Amino acid sequence: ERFPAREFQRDLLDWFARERRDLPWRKDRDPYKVWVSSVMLQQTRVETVIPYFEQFIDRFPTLEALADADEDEVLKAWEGLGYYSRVRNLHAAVKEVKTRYGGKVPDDPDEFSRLKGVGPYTVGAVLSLAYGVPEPAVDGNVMRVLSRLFLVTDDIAKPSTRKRFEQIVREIMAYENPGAFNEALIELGALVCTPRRPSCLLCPVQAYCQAFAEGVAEELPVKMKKTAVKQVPLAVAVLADDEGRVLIRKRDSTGLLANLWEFPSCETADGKEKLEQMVGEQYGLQVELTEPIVSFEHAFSHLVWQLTVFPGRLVHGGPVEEPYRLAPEDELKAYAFPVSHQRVWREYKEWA
DNA sequence: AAGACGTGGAC
DNA sequence: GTCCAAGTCT
Ligand code: SF4
Ligand SMILES: [Ca+2]
Ligand SMILES: [Ca+2]
Repeated sequence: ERFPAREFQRDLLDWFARERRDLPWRKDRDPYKVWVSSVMLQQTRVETVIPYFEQFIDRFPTLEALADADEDEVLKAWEGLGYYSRVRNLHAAVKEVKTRYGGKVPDDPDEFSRLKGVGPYTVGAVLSLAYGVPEPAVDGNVMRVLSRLFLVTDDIAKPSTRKRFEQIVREIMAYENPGAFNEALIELGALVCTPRRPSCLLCPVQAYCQAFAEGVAEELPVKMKKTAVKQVPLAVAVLADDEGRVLIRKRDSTGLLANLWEFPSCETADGKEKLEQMVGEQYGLQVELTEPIVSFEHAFSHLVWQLTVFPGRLVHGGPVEEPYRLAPEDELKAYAFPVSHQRVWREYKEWA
């Protein structure tokens, strides 16, 4: 009630007009391209995402293009970006738009939000940017800026807190330009109101900041500490044959690293025993392995893989039954692999 | 709800 | 080495 919204809006939107970064998705306001950027940015950094966006749109320039495309090429476009469920959900959602909504991204929040991958941030980011809808796009940058502006001491993970934020944004938003107001809060947490050592003396909205006044900015926002993750020992065989082809396999449609290709992998601490028993269980397949060559960790949010690579060679009497395949070295670059098994191949290739 | 779900920028 | 990124599934 004592907050000068209109003055806060003049200062934020002037700063934004000067200091807004030139990013590939800011060249226009196509609902599709905003949506694609919003999804790619989820838990991924702007610098990390820039080259991906440029390549994705080249392969898939329109909503209709991504929907007519095969799930395999859609995934190879996301290769290395992580959280790969976003792209299977984004691909499924663009199909629903083509059918039910006639290739026009919905502009009703509740219809858009009913598409897969579209949550409260994606709803705000697409509808406000491309359609002028005044829906808050409350991401990690906004929570940190708002918790500092308004001294929100509560865990930003709580639904009550996320409601407080949504309501703050509805009060203070500039309904003249919902998009730029939403995009400017983000840019401010990205370039000024940073997590560690914020640039408060370089901030256009320092006068309106309550955490600046009390000198508690560094203590906010309030997020929980990560509890240790499980460590998962993994044995990986890079098997070749006399023709040079490498044995690979595709992972399940459901689970971790779904529908990605990997080298045969097993639980573990003998390893060389558990891996031969597995490849030998395939029809017409005989394996003799060597001594390991590298052992590296690969981190996930929820767990950490402790990988160990065992080189070797393979003799197959006949056709390698799916899910396995034999692929020349030249042709590994076509399949989509997780970053962990991209490393597995580097450490095997330099080992020669 | 709680946890599953990838990776690396930026210090 | 540590945090968390323009978060979402259900
Ligand atoms: S004054 Fe400091 S803490 Fe407050 S919004 Fe600006 S950068 Fe963030
Ligand atoms: Ca939703
Ligand atoms: Ca599975």
